[PDB]
Amino acid sequence: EVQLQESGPSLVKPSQTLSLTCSVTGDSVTSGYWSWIRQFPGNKLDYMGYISYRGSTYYNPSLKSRISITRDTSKNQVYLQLKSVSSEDTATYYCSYFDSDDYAMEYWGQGTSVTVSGGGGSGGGGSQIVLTQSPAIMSASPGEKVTLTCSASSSVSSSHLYWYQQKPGSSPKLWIYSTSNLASGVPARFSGSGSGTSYSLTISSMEAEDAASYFCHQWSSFPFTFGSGTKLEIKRA
Ligand SMILES: CN[C@@H](C)Cc1ccc2c(c1)OCO2
Repeated sequence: EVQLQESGPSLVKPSQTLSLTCSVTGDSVTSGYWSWIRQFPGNKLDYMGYISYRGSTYYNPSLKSRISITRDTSKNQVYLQLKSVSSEDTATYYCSYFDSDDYAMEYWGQGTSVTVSGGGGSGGGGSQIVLTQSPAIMSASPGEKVTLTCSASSSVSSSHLYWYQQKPGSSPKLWIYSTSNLASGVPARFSGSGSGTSYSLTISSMEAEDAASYFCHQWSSFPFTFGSGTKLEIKRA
């Protein structure tokens, strides 16, 4: 009921100002937030910030000085602006929409990759909860019961702990909301559980289509964060 697409340069030179556009299409909305989230090579996800239905903005302290997210209702678009880019800003950028009143769904765009002309070598200050996913890579044969864990460095509200599945050439899809609730499109063979600083995702019976990457997410404390991630594979060469 809502679709998003990112557009902008695929390569930028240092010091230049990276600019991206998020074209939103679908039903109108009476609330919510539009976030920008980027993914670096290695697939680590970084929450950049958002702009709400009412224009309120929030930036990850780590980008504070260089970022700005603006909206343009008339043409149903939201923007990303990032100054003083460096090789550390190279990553595929995604925009996403979420309605606080509907914890169960999230919309992500295709994600346009952006690079910075090789090289690159500033005033935030903040704290954040670290999410650790071990093991990093895993193989299981079809039929095995699989369990993935997410360890938080500090307690988080279990209702704000989410899981995501992602496959090559595609963006993250909401898999589990509020520790143990499956999202739309998820086979019931999946389940989640946990509390405090300990959570886990479980697959009762491993299917070939479950091979992909899984990331846990925390939005109990600002800035929201994502886990290192677990890449799951199927055995048999
Ligand atoms: C579950 N994914 C998160 C990142 C969606 C989101 C974005 C902004 C919001 C909100 C939730 O809570 C308050 O500000």
